[PDB]
Amino acid sequence: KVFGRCELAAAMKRHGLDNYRGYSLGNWVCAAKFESNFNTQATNRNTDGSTDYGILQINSRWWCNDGRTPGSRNLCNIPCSALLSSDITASVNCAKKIVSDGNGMNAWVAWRNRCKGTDVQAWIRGCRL
Repeated sequence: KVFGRCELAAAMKRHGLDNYRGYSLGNWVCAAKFESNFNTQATNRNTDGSTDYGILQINSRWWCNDGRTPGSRNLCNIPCSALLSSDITASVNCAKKIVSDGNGMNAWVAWRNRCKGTDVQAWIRGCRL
C-alpha cells in the first residue's frame, strides 16, 4: 500500500508518533515521503549487503531479520517482511526503538538531509487530524 499524506499522518498519529521523543508529526510524514515515498513495500539494498524495508526503511543489519544479513542483530525481533505490510503497526513500533537509540531521527539519512531544519509542518497542513 501507497498511503495518501493525510491518511499516513492519521495512522502515525493513531500509533503514538506525534511528539514521540519530541518529534512532531510532520517529521515522521516527511521521513516517510523521502524514505519510501509512502510505499509500505519499498525495499532498497545497501552496499554493506543489508536491506531497507518499508514505509520508514528499517535496516536488516540491526532491526529485523531477513535471512541474508550476516552478523545482523534483529533488535525489533521481527522478520523484515512484516515491515512491508499494509498495516504499519510493526513499522511504527520498530521506529520507536530506533528513535530512542541516541541519534534521535538522525538515524534516517533522508530525514537528516531533507527534513531536519525545514518547515516539516507543511506535511500535515490540510489534514483533518
